[PDB]
Amino acid sequence: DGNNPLFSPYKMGKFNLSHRVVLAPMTRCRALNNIPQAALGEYYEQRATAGGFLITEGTMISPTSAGYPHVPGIFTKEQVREWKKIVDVVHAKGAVIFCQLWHVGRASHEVYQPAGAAPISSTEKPISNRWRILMPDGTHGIYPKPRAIGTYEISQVVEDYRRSALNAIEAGFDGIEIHGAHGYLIDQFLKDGINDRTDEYGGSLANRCKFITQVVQAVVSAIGADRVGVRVSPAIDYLDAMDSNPLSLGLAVVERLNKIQLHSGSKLAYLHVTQPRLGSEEEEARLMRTLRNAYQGTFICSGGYTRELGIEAVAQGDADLVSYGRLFISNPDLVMRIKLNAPLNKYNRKTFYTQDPVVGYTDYPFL
Ligand SMILES: Cc1cc2nc3c(=O)[nH]c(=O)nc-3n(C[C@H](O)[C@H](O)[C@H](O)COP(=O)(O)O)c2cc1C
Repeated sequence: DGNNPLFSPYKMGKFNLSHRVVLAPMTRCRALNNIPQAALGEYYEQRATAGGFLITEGTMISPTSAGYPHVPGIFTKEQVREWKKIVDVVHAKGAVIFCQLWHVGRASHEVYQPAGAAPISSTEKPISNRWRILMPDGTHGIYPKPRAIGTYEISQVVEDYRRSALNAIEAGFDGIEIHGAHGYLIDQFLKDGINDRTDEYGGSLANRCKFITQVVQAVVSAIGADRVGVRVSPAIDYLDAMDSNPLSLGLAVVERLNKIQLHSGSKLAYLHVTQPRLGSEEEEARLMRTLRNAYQGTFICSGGYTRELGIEAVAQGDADLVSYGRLFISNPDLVMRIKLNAPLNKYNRKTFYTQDPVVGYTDYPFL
């Protein structure tokens, strides 16, 4: 229970992990011109541990998938070559690392689109003015009205994910994670609060689940189920991505993942779910527990977790692995600190998205 169950080995498919502290995917914006830089190597290397699992920042799968400044891409030979150098360093420390494939959908701006073209999505409806997009100059902009793509273009996006999954393997990545959460492209098809389509990709839970099912299946056939992880957030309403029945949508997603595993005769690397964060917390815990019970495979929880909460989650059987975002930013050796239960450093939100390759990136001290 308290003898820290976070440090007991765990089998994640063909990957033998030595502990359960996981680095959650986090956009840091240091990949100048969407090209991984040596700094990304320093940062990850700094946080990697023998047998530890790392999940990279969201990564572009095409020239139209970005919505943040200087986020890494993995759709060009140049990008793969730079990633490979980063993965080698990470692998040298004995860690496992998956590349998160990320497409922002409508959460973008003309400034992030080639030829200033408009962002794509499942709908033509934009994000409310309740949300402002971070601009390259450091200010905030207004999310534009997106272009509702047809069925044909949808299949092309599916191919972009598939090809990026291959490039990831080519770069040496142990696997990839499908970013299907936080209101981005895939979540824009999942959430009935956004998906207003009348074709076979909209309406019922089934149709709304079609896109992510085709994406996961596509990458599964490309690099093998055991090297694919999926992240979703049924109960996160970030960027107007809400659903009338969060838990139902999540179960529907879980059912599809269970079938894909069955049909592929192999299990996914894991299901990764983000929690919202008292009756609210007791309600969220149930939701999280239910999704976990429903999914036949490794479950990774995320969202405001602490050393105490992580220890509890694994002990109570609510999860097999616990990812940490913010605390991992200011604590390179977070794994080590959670082990010794040492004080943690504070994080500086101000330097979460700046471009400096050191300040607020790799200059947070070790114990
Ligand atoms: C600066 C920053 C960047 C993030 N970038 C991503 C991302 O690219 N993809 C993603 O799925 N989640 C992203 N997240 C969400 C985190 O992965 C994670 O779910 C969150 O940090 C969990 O809560 P915690 O900070 O209490 O650990 C980001 C969070 C922060 C603070």
